[PDB]
Amino acid sequence: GKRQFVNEWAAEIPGGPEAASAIAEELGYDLLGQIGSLENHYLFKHKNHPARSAASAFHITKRLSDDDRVIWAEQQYEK
Ligand code: NA
Ligand code: NA
Ligand code: NA
Repeated sequence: GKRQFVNEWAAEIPGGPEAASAIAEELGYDLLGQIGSLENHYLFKHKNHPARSAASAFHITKRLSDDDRVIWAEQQYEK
């Protein structure tokens, strides 16, 4: 069938793991850890957005991507 989005975001943060934790705190996420195919790819879990929704939360992605420490960000679909 079709998949819903989860309240988790992947992001590329070249500044590294300390920056990842600082970004999470500032923008309202828990850091989940490292993912992806590159070293400085991190997964975040938003502290307030619903765990599961059909909504594509483009506005949260834009806030994350708009931080200059974050060069790329992507809301994740559920598995
Ligand atoms: Na929901
Ligand atoms: Na950015
Ligand atoms: Na994106």
